[PDB]
This record gives sequence, structure tokens and C-alpha cells, in this order.
Amino acid sequence: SDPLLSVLMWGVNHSINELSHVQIPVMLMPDDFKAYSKIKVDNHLFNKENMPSHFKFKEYCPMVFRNLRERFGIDDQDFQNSLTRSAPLPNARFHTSYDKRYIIKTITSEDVAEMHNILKKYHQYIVECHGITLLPQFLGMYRLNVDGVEIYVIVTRNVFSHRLSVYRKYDLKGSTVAREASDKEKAKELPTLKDNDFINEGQKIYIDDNNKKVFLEKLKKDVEFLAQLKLMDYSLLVGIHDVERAEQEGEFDPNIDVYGIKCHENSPRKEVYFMAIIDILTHYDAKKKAAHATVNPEQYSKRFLDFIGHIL
Amino acid sequence: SDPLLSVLMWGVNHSINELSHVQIPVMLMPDDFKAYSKIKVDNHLFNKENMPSHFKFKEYCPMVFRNLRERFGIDDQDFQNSLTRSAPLPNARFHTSYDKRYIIKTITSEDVAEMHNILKKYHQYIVECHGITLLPQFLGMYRLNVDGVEIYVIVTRNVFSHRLSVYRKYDLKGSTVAREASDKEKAKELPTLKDNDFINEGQKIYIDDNNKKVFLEKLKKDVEFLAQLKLMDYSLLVGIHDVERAEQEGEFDPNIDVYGIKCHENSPRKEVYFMAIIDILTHYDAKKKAAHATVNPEQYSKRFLDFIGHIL
Repeated sequence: SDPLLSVLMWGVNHSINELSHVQIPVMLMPDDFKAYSKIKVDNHLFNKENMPSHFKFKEYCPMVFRNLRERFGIDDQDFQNSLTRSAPLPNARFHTSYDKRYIIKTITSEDVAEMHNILKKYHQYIVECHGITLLPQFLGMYRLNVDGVEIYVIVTRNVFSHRLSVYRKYDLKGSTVAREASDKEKAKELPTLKDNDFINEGQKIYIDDNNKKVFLEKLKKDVEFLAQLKLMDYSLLVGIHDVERAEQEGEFDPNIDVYGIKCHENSPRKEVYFMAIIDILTHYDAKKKAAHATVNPEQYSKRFLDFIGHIL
Repeated sequence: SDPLLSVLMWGVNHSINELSHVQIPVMLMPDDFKAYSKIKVDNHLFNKENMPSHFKFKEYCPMVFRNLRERFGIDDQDFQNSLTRSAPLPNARFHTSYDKRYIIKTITSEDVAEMHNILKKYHQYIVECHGITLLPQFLGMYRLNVDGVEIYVIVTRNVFSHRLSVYRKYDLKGSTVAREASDKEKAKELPTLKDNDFINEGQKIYIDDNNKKVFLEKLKKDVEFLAQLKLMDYSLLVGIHDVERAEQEGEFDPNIDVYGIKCHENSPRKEVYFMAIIDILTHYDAKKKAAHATVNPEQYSKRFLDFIGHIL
């Protein structure tokens, strides 16, 4: 239906098949972080029903992302299946793989330049923490061209569960500036609530002290890493699965729903939480470029950690 | 090893996979005879071991050749397997699929223009005779580019058997001009003998009168079709399999070795023959272009049929 979507699927299919033939070494070389693969297709009077007639597909740093997927426990055949067996669904734009495992977000060429800028340090951080992190798990990055339109996409692991539905959803920054959902927003089906909605509506997260301490330790290292790269304006995304409400119309695989945390036994309701850092690709400078048409990366870091520290 | 060979294999693999997704109708449209598919690949600092870094692959009239392969009883998955599972072997240049089913010949852009010129009438002739013909069975036509070198290839069904080895081999034109193998040639391992070697060495083909009559009827229609398109300078290729000599160091599947004809029961030796027309792409004009640096297409036709008429 959507031609840019068909190119992406075609492109991912192609990219994984190509890599299935490559010998994968344990390590990445400096060149791998500068590598890419380009395919340009021209069909004249042929294959009109499936694909656009003229398109380009570019994959950035294929070896680095192949390395990352494995580190994040993701098999290439499964990634391929999730993205190609049936179209991703819409809901900048984002799409979800038909099986709800992966998110595909459309980003700017500026975002792509920034991703390239941090990719090596991101990778080393992922190595250092053995892939145990609240940061986005970046799984692939592509450029799509279909006759006049060029778009860039990044693929991440879904923060939420692929099985367990989320009934309530928060986006927290811990900003001094008043963050609150709009009244038009508060009436969307699955709204995206913000910092005020949390402080105001006395939302509680019922997790035991061991899960709480582990979470905040992870969070601390992650946010310090982000501050260090002068990145800011990211959020904690928090989703809540109500086991009772799901039975009306609750265990999860922690190897697929990696961000899940069960509630403790004294929780007022049987709840599963999914919490992760999202939206990291705003460099201090790029935020100023969107503002033109007082708090820095270091401040943002502390503000963020205090707030999350308080709410759990 | 040979990069042009790797591109071809990669290209055929790609082409068949693409077509596996297309809905194949029973008929071809006029546009199908003008169609093509182009892929241009650029790998920067990636995948150096398997493939050249920069290459192009073009497939001419993919739907027509998909239609032809099925008409000639060839499944797309098998064609793909034969051409990609292991490299074709060398022996203008020609190559043989590792399983000996298909021949890959390198041809000029002039040959490609001529193939395009007759492709539609070739196809209609193949329809008319239900694929029962001594003409080459054209299965695919491609253009390969690897950094500075451009080559064109055509794929045909092997005249000879994929199982049964050929010990003697003739190329017959029935020309008034003296055709004979060279004395340097006559000492090659599996030499390519010609018209004189046949008349001179009293070669006999021991086939019964029913097989003989059927063969010559086919031959007659085929050569008339060729004369009609002003094509000439083609040969009858004749290969002989000696069942005895093959046991020293003999039935065949007529659905794979389609050009095979068993000897009759009174043959001095247990022999299988493989006979077919080859090398059809010389148009009257193109032969004159190679001669510059008396007999026409109609004459050639008669000369050819008389000679083959005499030798069986």
C-alpha cells in the first residue's frame, strides 16, 4: 500500500540475506563505522504490482548493526521475519512491526548525522554493559528513495510488550518547565501523559526494593553516558499493563519483553511495568535550531534523575 | 574467483527471487518484450570477500524468459539452484552450470540487439510448436558490469546430457566452402570436428526410420523459421555417447536430456546421440561486418538441409 513501506521491507529483506552470506567476526574494525551498502533498482515495464518502478535503498554501517542485533539477543532470521512477513502498521511518524517486536521511526538527515557521530561510543557502551541498558536498542538505520521522496528510518526494540497490552502510558523528562498533556491530548484513546499528570494524579509504581535499586543503577549509568555525549531532551517512557483489565476483554518472557518489571506482591492491582529511555538523538545544538524557528546536557541529566528518583 | 561470474550468480539469484513474488499470467503483453530490470550495487567498506564492491546487473525481458523456461519444462527454483549452488565452470568464452544442465555464453551487444529483434517471433514459434524444437532454448539474457568491464550473457539448455558423457562431437553447416577441423584442433582432448571429418571418416548415425523422420521434420520447420528471419551460419551440433567406453572408466531421462536419441538395435555399438541447432544469432548483415574486418539465408537453409538429409 505505502510504497516507502514496501521499499523498507524489500530493503531489510535484501540486507539480511546479504549478511547471511558474510563471515561474521567477533570484532568490528574502524572502517565498519564508516561503511554502507547502496542498491538502486530500475524496472522498466516490469513488476508494477509489488514494487515502485524506481527506488533506492541504503543501509548504514551494516556490520555494526548486525553486531548490535546479536548483542541485544536478536537473531537475523527473526528480525527479517518480523519486518517482512506482513507490513508494519502506522500509529514524526512511527510504525510497529506486525508482531509488535520492533518500532520503525522516521528521522531527519540531521538525526542520522548525530547517530553516526555517537555510533562507535554507543557500541562500546553496549559492549561494556553486556547489552543490559535502558537506552534505545538501535537495530538498523536506512535511507529510502521512491521517486522524489527521500526518508531516513531507524529501527529499535519496542519498549512495550509484544504480547501484553498497555493501558496507561507516560513520557517523563522531569523538567522545571511545566510539562503536562494537552486537554485535546488527554482525550486520545491511549493518551501520552507527562510529568504533571504523574505528580497531579498521584501515580504509583509498585516494584520491590531490589528491582527499584537495580533499575536506578542502570538509569544512572545510562544518563551519565548520555550527558557525556552532550545529549538531552530524552524521556523515560513508562507503560503499565493491567492484568485484570486484560482478562476482562499475566506473565511475560523477559528475553523478549526485556523492559518488563513485575509489581511486588502487595500491589493494589496486578501490574507489569515497561520502562526505558527514549528519544535520545537531540544534541544540545540541534534543540536550539528547532527553538529559533537555559538548561544544558549536564543540568538535564540531574533534573531527570531526581525526578525518576522521586516517583518510584 | 571470477568477479563477473559472481555477479551473474548473484544476479540470477536476485532475478529468480524477485519473480517468485510476481503473479505469472498465462500470456505475455507487447510491453513484456521491451521490459527490463536493472540493479546497481555500491558497497563502501563492506562485504569485500564475496562480491565486487561496485557492480550492475541487468535482466532483459524477465517475463518473456520466465514464460520460456516454463514452456521448456524448466522450474525456476531448479534453474536458480543449477546456476547458484556452485560456480559455473569455463571450457568467445562459454561456461557450463556445475550440474551440466545449462550453458552460459558471452555474446556481443550486437547479438543482444538481434536477440531482441527476433524475441517475439521466437516466442510465437515456441508456442506454435509446443516447445518441441531443435533450436536453442533461450532461458535468460543479462548484462553484467564490474568496474570498467561490461559483458552480455545468454543462457541456454545444454545440447549434451548432464549425466552421459560425450566422446565425439561434430559441428556441421553443410557448406560448399571446405569446412574441416585444423590439425592443431584435431589434437585437442574433446575435439570439435566439422563437415569434412564426417564425409571423410565415414561417420554413421544409427537411428531407426521413425526417429530419423521425426528429427528431419523438426529440422525442416526450424531451419525454415531461421531462413525467414534472415539468419544463417548456424550449425547442427552432434554429440555421441559411447555406452561401452563409459562403462570402461546407458539410459537417459528424455525430460532432462531432451535432445537425446537412442541408437536402433542393430547399431555396431551402443550409442546415444545428442543433436540440435546452435549458434543462430548471425544475421546476414552481421556476418558481412566480421568478413570486412555469395550465399544468402535462403541458400544456406537448403545447403544445410541437404547435407543433414544425406548424413543420417
